[PDB]
Amino acid sequence: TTVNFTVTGEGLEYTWGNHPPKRVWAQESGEGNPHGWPHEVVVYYYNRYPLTTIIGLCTCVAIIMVSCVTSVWLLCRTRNLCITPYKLAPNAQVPILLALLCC
Amino acid sequence: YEHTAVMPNKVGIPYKALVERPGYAPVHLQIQLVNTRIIPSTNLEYITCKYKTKVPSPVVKCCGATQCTSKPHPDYQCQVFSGVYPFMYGGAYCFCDTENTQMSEAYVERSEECSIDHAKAYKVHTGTVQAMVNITYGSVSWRSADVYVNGETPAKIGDAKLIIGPLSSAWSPFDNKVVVYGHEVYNYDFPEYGTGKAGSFGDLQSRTSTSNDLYANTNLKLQRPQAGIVHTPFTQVPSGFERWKKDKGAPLNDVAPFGCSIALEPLRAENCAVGSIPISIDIPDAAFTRISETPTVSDLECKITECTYAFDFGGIATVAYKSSKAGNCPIHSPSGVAVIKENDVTLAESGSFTFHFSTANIHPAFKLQVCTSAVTCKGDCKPPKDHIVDYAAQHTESFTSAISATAWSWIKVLVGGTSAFIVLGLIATAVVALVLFFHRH
Amino acid sequence: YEHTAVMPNKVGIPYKALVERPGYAPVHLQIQLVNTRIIPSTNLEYITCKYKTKVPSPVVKCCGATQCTSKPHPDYQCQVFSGVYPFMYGGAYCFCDTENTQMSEAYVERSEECSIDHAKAYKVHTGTVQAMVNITYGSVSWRSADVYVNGETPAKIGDAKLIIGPLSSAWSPFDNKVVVYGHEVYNYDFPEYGTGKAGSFGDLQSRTSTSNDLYANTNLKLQRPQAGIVHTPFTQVPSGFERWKKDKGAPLNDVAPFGCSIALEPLRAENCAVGSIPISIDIPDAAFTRISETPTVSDLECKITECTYAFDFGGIATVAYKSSKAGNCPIHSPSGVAVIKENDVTLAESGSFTFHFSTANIHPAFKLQVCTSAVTCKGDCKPPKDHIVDYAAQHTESFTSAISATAWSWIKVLVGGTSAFIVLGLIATAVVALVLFFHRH
Ligand SMILES: *[C@@H]1O[C@H](CO)[C@@H](O)[C@H](O)[C@H]1NC(C)=O
Ligand SMILES: *[C@@H]1O[C@H](CO)[C@@H](O)[C@H](O)[C@H]1NC(C)=O
Ligand SMILES: *[C@@H]1O[C@H](CO)[C@@H](O)[C@H](O)[C@H]1NC(C)=O
Repeated sequence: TTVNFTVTGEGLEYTWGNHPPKRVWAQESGEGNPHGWPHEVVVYYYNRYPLTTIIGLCTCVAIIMVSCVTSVWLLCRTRNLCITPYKLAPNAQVPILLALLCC
Repeated sequence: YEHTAVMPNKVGIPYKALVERPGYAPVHLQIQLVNTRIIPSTNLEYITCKYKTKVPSPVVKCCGATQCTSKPHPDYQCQVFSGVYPFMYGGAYCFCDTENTQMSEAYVERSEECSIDHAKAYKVHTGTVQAMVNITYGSVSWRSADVYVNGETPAKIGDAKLIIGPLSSAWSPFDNKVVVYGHEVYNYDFPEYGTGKAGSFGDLQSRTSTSNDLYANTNLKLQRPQAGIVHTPFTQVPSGFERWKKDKGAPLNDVAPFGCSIALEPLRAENCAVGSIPISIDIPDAAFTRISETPTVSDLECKITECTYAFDFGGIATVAYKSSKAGNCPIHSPSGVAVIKENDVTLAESGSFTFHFSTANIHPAFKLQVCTSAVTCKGDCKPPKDHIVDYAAQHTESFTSAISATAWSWIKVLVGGTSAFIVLGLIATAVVALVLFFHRH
Repeated sequence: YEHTAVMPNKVGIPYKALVERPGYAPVHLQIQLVNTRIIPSTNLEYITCKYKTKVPSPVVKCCGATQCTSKPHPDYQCQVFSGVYPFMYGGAYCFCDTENTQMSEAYVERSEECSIDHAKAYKVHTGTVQAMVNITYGSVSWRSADVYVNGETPAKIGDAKLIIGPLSSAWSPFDNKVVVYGHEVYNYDFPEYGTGKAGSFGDLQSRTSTSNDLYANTNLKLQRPQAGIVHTPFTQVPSGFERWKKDKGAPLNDVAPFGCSIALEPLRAENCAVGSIPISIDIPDAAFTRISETPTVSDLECKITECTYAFDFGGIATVAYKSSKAGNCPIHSPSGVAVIKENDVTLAESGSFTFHFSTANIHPAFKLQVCTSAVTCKGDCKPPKDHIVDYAAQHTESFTSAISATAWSWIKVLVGGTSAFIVLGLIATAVVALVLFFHRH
């Protein structure tokens, strides 16, 4: 029969009948390229840290979504507050600089 | 000079340090544990083994009857069977056809094998912790002695006074109750003396293997002899010691966490890699040499020529130097980034030397101490090729050990970019807020 | 028939009960503890005693000099004294005047008295609890046996099987570390082996009284011999064992709470009155008589003829009765108010009998279980006259034991009066609110 055991850096010991127990340790030789492109970096850390990478990536995306939505929401809020004083006054100066920063 | 530090509770992985006594050149210190033994206090509760049933000659009363009496024997049974007409080699034993009785007796004994084949039930309490420590320092060769890991009792090893602090973890693989059979130890909540059940582990119990007061609990029942036959038949529950030996399961020797090795003389758990060990060693004053009496090392430049973050000493570094009064100079890395294989080097007035190191870091950056001097070593390390090795890691892995410069760059952009987006939104809000004020004013 | 109950952990005070088996007349049961022993598990740490200083013959080198060497003797000292010109009975020992040398040696060893006069340092762990129990039931006389208070291990006492539950309290008078000296036990936090200080308890330490590895820490210093005299003078800190004897203080034998008595073989604490003890006893079936075969008692009238709530059986009561068969009848009081002195009484066809009881109540009221029947006894008890007695109380006092009828009268009036006055105000408050309502409506 063939038996497959998971071995970590903490080590694993196995005893085959009437033989002295043998101890083996796994090295950090997972496949990937931590110095390559983003798809290669994530693969390396996923293979080395499966759960941490999954949790880490979700946290990064969640942070980006909240920050980008908040950033754009404030910028949209800026345009509404910045332009409204001129929307209600058709006969207004409306400086050209306004059309470049608040639009 | 007393040196105090904390070393991990690891066996076979040496602890290295430089003992720096003000005014004297550093003395390299190396402390290696040969074994660590958790030796609990044990109280034998009772001894269990396979029973033997003793059956004395039955009393055959012809043309009459007899009566049973109680006796002080373990699981003693006695019964009188009337209406027997036994036959022997010489013919009918009794004259009367039915007015005859046979009184059968039986009781339980320890078998002859009980002197060698028995299980010992122990109560286990906190005991002591001992270790074998192998120590070398300076130019003194390796010396070792057995020590008590309690932080109080000193040990004299090669003119050095060693006090090994108590283990930071009070963890022990033994429960309050263990059973020792042969070389194997089992964590087993054995029944109290006098309460063992028939066909189970405690059916037969003895306070000691040579006692004369034995507890036995088997369904020993005398059966009626077969017609015309003189014998003492009985039924009994099969021995629970033989049953237990079949259903023992995995011993503590095979399931103990932290790699503990279980030994019996005395009962102890060896090499359990739990916690850390405070240490304090008093180095002889004669082992220290004054700074002005040792070589001066300067102009150090460290180059990593090869590196892989394998469990072995996969790193190779070359250090260029200039010095004076050529002679031996200890080498040490105070940080945990890299473990140095060499303990000392011989320095000329100028040249370079090489050393090997073990690191888990993908981009190691560590300080190397060269007696009275230090240099910073930096480089990149490639992944190890072997998936599985038969030896433990020399280095220690940190949270940030695996993070590459590329990964740090992406994290820096992630945090910097995320912040920059919010900052622009906040700046725009502040600018418009002021403009709204100036409109009214 | 198994009877289960909880009895107080008291020695000399009997536990009384009626074993009530459905269909059979009650069997009076009396369980009394003769002694109770807490027997902890101990491990000898080391043995301390008064030291002896061994001084070998000095080496006197004439016209020359010698050098000292290191030896394994405990607290070994060696010093070379130059410039000696010793004299003896035969004249000047050496020829040269100032070129002679004397070598002095001394070391510490156990004294001869250490074989009898020594203190044992023990580490104490939870052990076992054992007791001697005196039991009588029905018409069977008192029988006793030594038992293990585990709650599981049964004991055979006069054909009855007793199982005694563990003590409700895990309390033990022994600390984690104790010192046993003579007949005395001290809860002394002794220093670990190898860390004893000069002039203090652990200055000399030995693992056993015969050990060849002796620890000794005394400021043993060799002094220069007197001019012209051959001897080996020295100074040393007086023994810390002799000092400890002077300052050891009060032993555990004299300060243990709960009246514990301390014994050494084995080390144990006896008769500690802590908590209560669960009990389970199987009464043999032969001890029970069918109800229809026993007397029937009726028209019981109980009169308290005299009562004092003294520690002894100061209560006297008379019970009038009528009974069939004129047989013997167990007597019991299941209420905790009073303890009955007599176990059973002899009944005639009609008449009365007296019994004695001990109660703490000023106005006792208790149920007397005349076999298969019951009568309620009520009376008034006078205060005891003796201030101090040399025997323990036979009864148990409760929160309300001392509250007299007049005390209840005042409590009832004060509590009731204030409550009624509060209610009277609230009633008036509700009515006036309605009175105002009717004015508007
Ligand atoms: C063990 O792993 C190998 C992959 O090399 C696979 O082919 C095999 O089926 C596995 N065996 C079991 C029992 O999972
Ligand atoms: C101590 O270490 C040296 C070198 O590592 C070795 O030769 C010696 O056997 C060790 N001593 C023990 C008791 O293991
Ligand atoms: C049991 O009690 C009876 C009377 O109370 C006494 O005679 C007997 O000696 C007691 N047994 C023990 C062991 O003290």
